[PDB]
Amino acid sequence: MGPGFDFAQAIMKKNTVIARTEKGEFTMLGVYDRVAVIPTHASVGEIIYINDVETRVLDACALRDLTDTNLEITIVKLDRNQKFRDIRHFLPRCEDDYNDAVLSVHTSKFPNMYIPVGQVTNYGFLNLGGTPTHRILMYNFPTRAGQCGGVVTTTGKVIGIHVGGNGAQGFAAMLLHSYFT
Repeated sequence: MGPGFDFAQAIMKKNTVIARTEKGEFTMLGVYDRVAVIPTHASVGEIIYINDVETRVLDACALRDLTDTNLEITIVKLDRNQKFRDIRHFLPRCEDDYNDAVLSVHTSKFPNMYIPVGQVTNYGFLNLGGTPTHRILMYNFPTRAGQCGGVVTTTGKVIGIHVGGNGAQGFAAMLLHSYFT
């Protein structure tokens, strides 16, 4: 509809796959080379399905901050014959608040879905499904099951991936440039 949706669509069309684990179907953001991210609660194993194709996982790292607190991001290196467009230059360097964000989802359940979630707060600490979690972003949108792994963007930045909600608010894990140096 406008330049928020334009940037969101450009990321979705080139930098997303559908990932399936034993815990469900997720939007999966490709960041560079064969490296992608998914919420830690997906429980990535040795094998993952990528666009319904059996794929070996070459490496998987569940990120935690230096206080040993969950960040809810798993970095996955996929045994794929093709690289992602390098989008590391769209990642923020620091924790921040944002205006005018879009949440974009692509799954068998929600194809080509784009949600204008609006203002995004640096929320920080969240007890997510019982698990103390840091670097959470919050938006005042009633996000539903099937949105996990959804990409959060502003015009020109890729700022996080959707990891849950409480029926009134949605929560994303921050993406930072330093995760992918």
